[PDB]
Amino acid sequence: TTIVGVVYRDGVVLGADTRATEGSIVADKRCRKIHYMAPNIMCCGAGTSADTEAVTNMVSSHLALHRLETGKQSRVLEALTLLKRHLYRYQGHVSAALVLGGVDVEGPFLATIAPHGSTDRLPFVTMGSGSIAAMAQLEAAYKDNMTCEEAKELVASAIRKGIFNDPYSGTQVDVCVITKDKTELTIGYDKPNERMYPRQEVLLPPGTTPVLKEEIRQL
Amino acid sequence: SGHDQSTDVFSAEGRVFQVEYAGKAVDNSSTAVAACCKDGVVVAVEKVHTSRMLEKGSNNRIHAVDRQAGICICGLLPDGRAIVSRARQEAENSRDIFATPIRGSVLANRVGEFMHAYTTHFAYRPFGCSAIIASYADDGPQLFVSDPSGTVAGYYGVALGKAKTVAKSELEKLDFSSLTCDEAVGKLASILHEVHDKQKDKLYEVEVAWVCDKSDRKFVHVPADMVP
Amino acid sequence: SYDRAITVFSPDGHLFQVEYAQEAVKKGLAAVGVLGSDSVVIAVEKKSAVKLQDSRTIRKIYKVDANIYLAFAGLSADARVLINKAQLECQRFSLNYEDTMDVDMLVRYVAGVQQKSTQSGGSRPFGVATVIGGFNEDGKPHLWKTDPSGMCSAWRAVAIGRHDQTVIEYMEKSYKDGMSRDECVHFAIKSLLEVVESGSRNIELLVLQYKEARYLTEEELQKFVVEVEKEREEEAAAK
Amino acid sequence: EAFYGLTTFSPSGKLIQIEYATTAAGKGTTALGVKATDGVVIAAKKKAPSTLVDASSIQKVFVLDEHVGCTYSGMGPDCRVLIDSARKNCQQYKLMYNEPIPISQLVRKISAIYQEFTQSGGVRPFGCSLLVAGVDANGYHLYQVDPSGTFWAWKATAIGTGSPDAKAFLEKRYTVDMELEDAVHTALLTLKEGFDGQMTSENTQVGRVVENRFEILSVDQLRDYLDQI
Amino acid sequence: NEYDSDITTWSPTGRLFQIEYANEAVNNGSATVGVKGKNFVVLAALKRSPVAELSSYQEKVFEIDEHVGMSISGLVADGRVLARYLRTECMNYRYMYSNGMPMNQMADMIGEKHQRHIQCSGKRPFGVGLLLAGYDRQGPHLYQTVPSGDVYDYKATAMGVRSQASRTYLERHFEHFSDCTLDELVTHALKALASATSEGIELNVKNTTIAIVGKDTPFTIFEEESARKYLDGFKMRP
Amino acid sequence: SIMAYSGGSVMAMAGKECFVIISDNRLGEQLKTISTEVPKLHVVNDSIVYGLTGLRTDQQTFANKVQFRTEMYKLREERDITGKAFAAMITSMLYEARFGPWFVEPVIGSIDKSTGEVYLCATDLIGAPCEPEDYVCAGTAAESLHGMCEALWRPGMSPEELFEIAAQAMLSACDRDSLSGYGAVAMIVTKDKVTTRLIKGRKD
Amino acid sequence: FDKYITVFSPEGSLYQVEYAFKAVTYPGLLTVAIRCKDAVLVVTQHLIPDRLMRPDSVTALYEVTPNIGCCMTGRAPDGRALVQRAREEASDYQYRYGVEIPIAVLAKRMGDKAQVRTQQAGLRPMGVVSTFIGMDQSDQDGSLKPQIYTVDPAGWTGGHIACAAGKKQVEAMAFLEKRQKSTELDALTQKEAAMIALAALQSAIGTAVKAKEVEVGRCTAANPAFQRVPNSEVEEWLTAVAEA
Amino acid sequence: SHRYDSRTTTFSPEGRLYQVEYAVEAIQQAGTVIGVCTKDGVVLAGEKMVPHPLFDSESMQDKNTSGEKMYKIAEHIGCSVAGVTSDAYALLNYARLSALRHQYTFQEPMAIEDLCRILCDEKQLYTQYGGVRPYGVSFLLVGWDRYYGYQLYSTEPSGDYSAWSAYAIGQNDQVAHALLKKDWHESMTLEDGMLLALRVLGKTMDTAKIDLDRVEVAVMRKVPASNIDQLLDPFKHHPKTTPRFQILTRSELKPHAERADQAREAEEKAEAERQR
Repeated sequence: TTIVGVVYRDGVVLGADTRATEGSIVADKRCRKIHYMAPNIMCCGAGTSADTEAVTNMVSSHLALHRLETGKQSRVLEALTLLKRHLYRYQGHVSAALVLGGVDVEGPFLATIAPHGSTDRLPFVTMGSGSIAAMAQLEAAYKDNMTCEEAKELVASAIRKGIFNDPYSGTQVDVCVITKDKTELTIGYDKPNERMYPRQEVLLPPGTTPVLKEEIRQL
Repeated sequence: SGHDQSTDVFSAEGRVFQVEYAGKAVDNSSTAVAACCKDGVVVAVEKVHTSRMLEKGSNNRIHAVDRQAGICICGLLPDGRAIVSRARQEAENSRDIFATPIRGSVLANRVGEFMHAYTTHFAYRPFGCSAIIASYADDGPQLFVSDPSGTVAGYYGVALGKAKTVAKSELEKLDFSSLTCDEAVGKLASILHEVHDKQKDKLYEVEVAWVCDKSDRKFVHVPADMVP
Repeated sequence: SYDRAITVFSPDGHLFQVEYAQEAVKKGLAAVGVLGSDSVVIAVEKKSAVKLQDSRTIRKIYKVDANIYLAFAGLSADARVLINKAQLECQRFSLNYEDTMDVDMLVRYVAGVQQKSTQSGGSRPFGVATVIGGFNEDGKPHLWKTDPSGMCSAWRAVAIGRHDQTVIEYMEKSYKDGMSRDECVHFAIKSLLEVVESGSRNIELLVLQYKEARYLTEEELQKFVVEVEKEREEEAAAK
Repeated sequence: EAFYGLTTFSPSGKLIQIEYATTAAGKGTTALGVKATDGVVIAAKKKAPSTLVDASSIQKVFVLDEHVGCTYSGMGPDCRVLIDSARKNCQQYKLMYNEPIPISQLVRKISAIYQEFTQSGGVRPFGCSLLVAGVDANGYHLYQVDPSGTFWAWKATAIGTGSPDAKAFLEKRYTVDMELEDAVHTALLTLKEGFDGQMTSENTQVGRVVENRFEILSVDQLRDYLDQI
Repeated sequence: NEYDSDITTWSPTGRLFQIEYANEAVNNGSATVGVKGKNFVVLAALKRSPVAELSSYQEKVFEIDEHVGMSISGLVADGRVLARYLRTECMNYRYMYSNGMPMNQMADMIGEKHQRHIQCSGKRPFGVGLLLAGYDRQGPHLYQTVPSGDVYDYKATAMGVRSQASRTYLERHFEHFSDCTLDELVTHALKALASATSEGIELNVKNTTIAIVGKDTPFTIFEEESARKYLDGFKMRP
Repeated sequence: SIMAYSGGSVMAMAGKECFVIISDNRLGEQLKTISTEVPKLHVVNDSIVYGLTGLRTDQQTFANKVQFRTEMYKLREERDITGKAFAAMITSMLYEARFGPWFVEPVIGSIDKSTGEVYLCATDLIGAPCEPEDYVCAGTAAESLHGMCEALWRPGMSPEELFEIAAQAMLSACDRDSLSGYGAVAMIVTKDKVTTRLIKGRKD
Repeated sequence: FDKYITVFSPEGSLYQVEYAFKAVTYPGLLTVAIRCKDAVLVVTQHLIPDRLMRPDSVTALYEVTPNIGCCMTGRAPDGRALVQRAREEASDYQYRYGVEIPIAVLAKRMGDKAQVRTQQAGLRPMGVVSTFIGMDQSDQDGSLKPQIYTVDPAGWTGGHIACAAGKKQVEAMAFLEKRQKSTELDALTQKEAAMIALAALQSAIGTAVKAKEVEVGRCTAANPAFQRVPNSEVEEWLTAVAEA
Repeated sequence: SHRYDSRTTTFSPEGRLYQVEYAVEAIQQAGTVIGVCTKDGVVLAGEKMVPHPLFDSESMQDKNTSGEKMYKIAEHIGCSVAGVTSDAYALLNYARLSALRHQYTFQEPMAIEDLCRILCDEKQLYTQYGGVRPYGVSFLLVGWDRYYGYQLYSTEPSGDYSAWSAYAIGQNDQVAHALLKKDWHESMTLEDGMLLALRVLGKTMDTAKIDLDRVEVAVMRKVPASNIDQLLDPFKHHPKTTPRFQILTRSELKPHAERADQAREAEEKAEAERQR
């Protein structure tokens, strides 16, 4: 996994590869690693997929419940604190590494939550296996007060570094643009790895595979 | 009949009769008197002895809660000692947890919160004592009175017990900006000797304690020579 | 949990809640136990053959273990809980000691459970008297009664439920020590007939012998009831 | 620390404390619901004690989740318990099944809580009726839950003070054809019958279930509808 | 009286009746007496007097540690409950500090323990009075504990039935107890106790326990052969 | 490995308005084969079929726990559970045991009866859902199945075509796995009908 | 039987709650909160009859958090008890979510606490009307706006423009309601709003107040922290009231 | 607080549990339910609350698991309730779980008497422990098992239950028991038991014709089993006939209701000829 966030002038861009892996094998080429937390908060996940899924769902639910109590858009600090406290409790055994991007009234807020429940609130972050490759692009090309386009392009560039140079990262760049007003999740913002060689359709006509018994049931 | 059986029950008038009735136990108890000066604070309590054969210091109504603070109990002494024991628990949590002598205002609120807790629940009864909290922690000399209801209030001077009314008349004659702890020990003890019923309660002594600059801001019984 | 004291002493030394659990047992259907030489017979009255109750046979004498059977009097619901408790204890006992639990052992367990209900805060007593018959593995027959107080006694013949004291006063006049399987069954029915309706259909009765529990069929039974009701006519003529 | 039951059977067989709680639920201000072909509208009047109450801080209609919302009659503070629990249940259901809770299943879970408080020790029943309105796979739904725990699916109903007159009025006006914009009209006309003084966006709240979502009408949206009645 | 049923009910006059009633248990208990001198405390208790040639024994006096013991009046069951508590707390203390629980500290513990019972609904006041008698660094201590949770540091006291007669005797003589020997204290304890006896019955080994504690003397209960030294040659003369 | 102990592989495959789910038939203890007639498929309802791979104990325990939950759902909810909800329910159940997990890897095939849109979801033992467009697999022959399914699978396949490539995948992958085979039970789920086919494979 | 436990009467009412409302009035003290354009005030009658009572010590106003102040009307010690619950609730919230508890959430959570004691037997209602005041950040633009939230013994929680609780609350409301027809009341300056609040106090108790006989809490957009207003600044408002 | 304890779980001086006696009196206020157990199946016919024109259906996908009066407990166990509907729902959920907990453990359907016993052990608890009111609900459990076949159980708030050939709970339970005693016989088709149940329902609620709007009918019966799926567990035996609880629609009930109308009509022509 390589997941990336930058703060730009109007909001946050999150970025993620799409390759899920069972060991050395790609289980899903186009899996979604940018999770809805709240209307104004998204959360890219690396580490243990099960844990990232469970922790991110658990919190998004608590934020939603809390949003009915307050009548108030969820603050990215509330999200951050719920994840920290949960992850800390489990001493990193819940191995979710997260990039929490959002835009509350206090402005753009981008943070990592490490599995042990550390936080770093920073203007650009990376997590996952391709974090270091991605971060190299970010350190090289990040400036303050980027346009939305500059920021999306940079995030895609950063993810591509993971895609091409990390084996656990791959396929396409999903990008998410959280602004004050709205959250635009672009799936396959960049698809650098389309189709080399069109799939040779091996034709196995019906009755090819020998069948001992057959039960048909109509509905 | 059922309006006043437990403290968990408001009456129609909006009051908690079991707490008023606990209050009555304090108003029928031995008189206590106290004075907050610049120098520190002084507590004097009349102990009505049932028997000629008690030791000196029997049924002490005044107890050190911490170095800087002491509770004098006007009311049922045993109930009072449960509050003393709690006030101690709070005083030692301040030093154990927060590394500070508990402030008087804090210690008083903590004593009141405790006494109030017992006014809210059917299973418990109100305390039968008003605690007089004397302290000289970092918030200066402070004198407070938690009553059975849990109501805390700060005082310059204060009388509790069966001579509450007359002892207060005599406390109002004192100027509190002016008087020292050394005068107060005299005047407070004098007040308790004056208001005492000679024919009703033959056997009695006046237990006085203070916490002042003199005593190193340490809450102690005053020596027997000052007491008269 | 709710642990208010329900069973408490009254000024005269009575546990009213236990005296009322016994009032529930007096209202309960009569059951009867008769110990013989080689047999225990438990006979109970049924509420009477309503056309609607399932034709399929439901037994009002409950089996606690292979060796041990019990009839009860009082609250059906409470009895079902005791019997399930006894049933479990017998199996808890085979688990913990290879041996099958003796009747006298189980009776004391069941009587202990009934006593606990008279001293547990939060519970009323069980409104149940019990007649527990059976044979110890050795071969000795046992007949016991358990009343709601949790006090249990062994009997040669016993009755619980409605008109228990009428049946017991009647039994102790006519009861003979050594009795045949047939004489016990005769005596049990004769005894139940003192209080139960003249009808043969209400009585249902179980005959325990060492390793052999058999309920009388309503064909087997009506032979004995005819033979008994002609003997109750003989005793009506004498008086 | 009280564990004995407060709700017990009378000799007649009635649970007197549930009858009395149902009296408590009838005593609240009028709320009402109207199911349509393409949605449902729930409207309550939020008559404030004085003009000094921040009307916007009063909440008579609640969101339980994106797709379901309720109003209530009777003891406000009691309802806040049911609404907080119902909100928990919608979220617990989403966490499990990654799906909006059917209104069927939400109402049953609220019913269960009403029932706990009719039987569990040391607690009295809730003194509030809910109207729950939402949308699931089975379509649009309007349920009334009562202090008993009993719930009914309704086409249209009312709870609170003028509810016998507001039910009578809805029975005449209601048709199966009734669409959402016509139902919102009908709901507000029903409130207006029992109402004393003019209706305003400050005076009434209106939830509506439309498409696949529940929303509370903003004061701007409510003014558009109050101009027409 | 609608206010005398529960411990948690204050009367309107500010009395706790269940405590006043638990006090009546103590006043109907058999008489015990305590006198303390310079170096010694003497408990003397009336046992039940043998009916014809038929004896009863009931443990009314308890050693609690080397340096402390107890004489109860009232519900002997509740005496036993305090005896176990005080024994347990004295052992704990001695385990920690390798020295006897100081008596002022012990007096405060019983007081506290009584008080836990006079405020909760579930509990009830102890229907027993104690005479704690102890010796520590601060010298001899005699406490009378009472169901209310009050604890009285006494020079001398009595407890139980016709004990107002004992306290009358003690009031004539108690000023001279710090000057008395051990043998004069025990005379005084018995002379006080013998005021509490009914009509014509005299003190003797079969109807009177004596217990002593003091300087270099661990808490000892004298019955039979041990008590005879004080009780054979004892008569009460006006 | 505790997961490879009992043997068995399962695979599911998405076609046009249909899916095929196919399990091998072997039950083992490491290399000793107990049975050759233990398919790993379970039918929740018309529209959902799942396989469980992993430790047979847990396949059987977990399958019971699921049968409890799906039948309770059916009574409470008064409807069949959907593939999405069923999958979500199964991740919830597996993640309930994050620390002390069920040694199962469920493969879920489902189809929306109206829309005809197919939902596959493989899961790891702690609930991590994998929800691809094409195919999912699990069990001892999973490395080899991925290879076969990647090669043979196309997007918009008819049920009959889809069955053939799933059968050829399951058989060819199981022929390179010691711990899976003795043919396969496949199950071809459509909106209209559910075909079930026992497939002749090796005895090896 | 209806009147001593927390069960419905035949007319669907909880008598013990109706009686805890009587406890609010019993002490004979009146509080008035008012919300202006950029501030909240809360004015509490602060009567010490005893010349020997230390005025500084007896407070109806408590800080719940730096940014939420409270004013408790009714049984002082019940008030003190609810403050401790509010402070617990606020502390707990700040820890769980990493932000100060919003006043409207705190109020609601204190309503939930009160409701529990109306539904569970054997817990006495806290016979006190809690009046939380504080700024609340608007999520639309980030501007702070002033808030009053009352919680009563029933559990009923409400936002207010102005509110009174205590002895002559019906008469103080009547005055504020009459003054709301003239002016906007949310377009007012802190000075103008303070005068209305103090004038409602003065009207209701039926006597002119000294600056000593009231304690005044305050939260402003500029200084959102809950401050006690010094006697000097209150003296200027009472001279400003007695003139106009 | 002990002062205000109602003492629900105590005997009275006559040895009776008043809270149970009164809960029974709450079930005699409830809607009449008739159970008729035949050789072909069991029939529940119940009296629904008079339908207000604004009553809506919950548009539930599966029509045969719940109605107003009838609830499926498991594939082979159904029930009707008379009494506190909210208590019924609590206990219905408990029954559903117990039947499934049994199926979890044994992987076979729970015997009807076993469920009835578990459901009634739960009701008994609340008459002995816990100082709260009993469940004010009586069940008619119907169901099929391999042990005793088609079964009908009544269930009482006390906890005691009884097996019945035919029975009634609710409003006119005594009047119904009389009319079932007369007309129930051991050799009865489902159609003939459907007829009985509706004639007795019709006669208890004093209607000339059976009012389709006010009656629900459920039928526990065995049907041919279709979804075998034999290839998925080769060794699992699937029975030919599986039990199926069905709640009749308005259209499904109308011919059975018109036949109970015609049988009442023909019996009223006999009452005209008896007088002649």
